[PDB]
Amino acid sequence: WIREYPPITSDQQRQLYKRNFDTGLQEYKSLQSVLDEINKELSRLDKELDDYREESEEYMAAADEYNRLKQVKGSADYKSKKNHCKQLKSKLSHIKKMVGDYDRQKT
Repeated sequence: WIREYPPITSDQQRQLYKRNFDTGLQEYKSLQSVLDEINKELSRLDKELDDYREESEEYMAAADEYNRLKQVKGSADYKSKKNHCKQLKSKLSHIKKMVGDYDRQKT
């Protein structure tokens, strides 16, 4: 993304990069939150499974729900969000680097 966000040469450009970095960080946190919540839900169900008797109707219900979330985690939509997350982290890291390079160069 050195092409979309090249080395900065003006203060207005710096401000645009900051505004876009902020929007991207909001996007990143949103995606990350979905992945974190899926894992939190799996952990709650893991506790339920570890507690309920294996032969109970309750264990069967928890197992069904747990397996649905594991199906989501192994799904393409989940894989895509995780990938979008990584690419956004990369893009943001780059924008931050450009802003830092500029601020040092204007010192």
